[PDB]
Amino acid sequence: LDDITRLNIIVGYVEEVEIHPDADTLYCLKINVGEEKSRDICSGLRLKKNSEDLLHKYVLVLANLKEKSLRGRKSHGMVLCGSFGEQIELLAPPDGVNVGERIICENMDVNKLPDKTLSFDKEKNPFFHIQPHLLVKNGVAHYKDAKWLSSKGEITCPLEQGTIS
Repeated sequence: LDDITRLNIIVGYVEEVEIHPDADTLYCLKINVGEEKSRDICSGLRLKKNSEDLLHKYVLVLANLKEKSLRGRKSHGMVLCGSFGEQIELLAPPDGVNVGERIICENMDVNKLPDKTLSFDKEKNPFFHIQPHLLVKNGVAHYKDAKWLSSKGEITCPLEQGTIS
């Protein structure tokens, strides 16, 4: 269960950020993740970030999550952020990375594929078993001492020693 190779973390670009109709805590993002049309994803960063701090930025999306329909609007995936105290920041791949590319760990096998779909039940879903081992360190993202590597470099975060969620 504890195994990052089952996770599909890929690069997305935010084309639109829209305030949610009923629940205002959520931002309804539209994120081109390399597929035929951009995914709809809902992120509760509205409390700490405003719409411009998200728009036209490259983010990291956990993509092999099951589809949900939160509060009337639909949401397919989630944007990975790093938190430290009452600050929260997007995980950022170096600029110039190709949309859709898979973020892999240092020294992990790229042939080892992620799950087609992660479990509806949280307990059996690895991510929640892995999340304690997801940390930020000196501005770099880590899983159990291993750095996240994109095609252009390590995944940066404008924080240090932060927790990843």
